[PDB]
Amino acid sequence: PQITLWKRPLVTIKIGGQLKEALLDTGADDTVLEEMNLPGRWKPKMIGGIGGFIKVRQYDQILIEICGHKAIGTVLVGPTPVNVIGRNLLTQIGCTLNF
Amino acid sequence: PQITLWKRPLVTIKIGGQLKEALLDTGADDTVLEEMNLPGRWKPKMIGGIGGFIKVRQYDQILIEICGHKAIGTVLVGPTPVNVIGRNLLTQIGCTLNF
Ligand SMILES: CCOP(=O)(COc1ccc(C[C@H](NC(=O)O[C@H]2CO[C@H]3OCC[C@H]32)[C@H](O)CN(CC(C)C)S(=O)(=O)c2ccc(OC)cc2)cc1)OCC
Repeated sequence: PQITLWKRPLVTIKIGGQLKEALLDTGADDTVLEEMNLPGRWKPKMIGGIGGFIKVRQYDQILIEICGHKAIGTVLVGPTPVNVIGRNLLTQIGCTLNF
Repeated sequence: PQITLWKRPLVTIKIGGQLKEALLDTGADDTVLEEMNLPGRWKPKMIGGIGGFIKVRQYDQILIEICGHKAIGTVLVGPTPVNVIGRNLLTQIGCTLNF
């Protein structure tokens, strides 16, 4: 689809078999989701945002479907203010900016 | 133009008679720029993201040019680690997400 930006670009995603709402975030390098149960291994990671750094759990090669488009990639799970889909997955679904 | 997201979507902006580099950021409600001593009045504000909140100065009705596209709106100025063009200005330049 083509999404304008008068509202937040929130979409429905499916991860771990569960549906959630997430923000398409071209300013995020990585995909960061609020605390949740996900199956499999994980590694402690640190990531930095506008306000400082937080500790997250890094899940690799995770299946995730964004607005009907499949991705398989790294998902960080931790105390983010909102679920953000970052460029690591936006590229997978063929997302570009246009003006 | 069309901007792919393999790398950060960095563009040149002109604000306050100065050229700077900033990210086209669909996850940013507002526009947040590095410390700059703009003229005129301002109002204190706090904005939060990953890692918490930072203190910024809110300037209204500021002229900004983004890849030759003119806009006018609110800019938040403070110790942000990155300059972001948020949705308040991205809508004015006709920017969409597409996949
Ligand atoms: C202290 C750490 O230092 P750092 O690594 C941080 O460098 C950043 C910070 C913020 C952003 C924009 C946001 N991206 C971000 O956090 O990305 C994370 C996730 O992937 C990583 O890549 C970039 C930093 C990781 C996101 O796009 C916008 N945010 C809101 C979103 C989290 C819901 S925001 O910036 O917190 C914000 C903007 C406008 C607002 O108006 C009210 C409110 C809040 C990009 C790069 O840089 C050193 C020079």
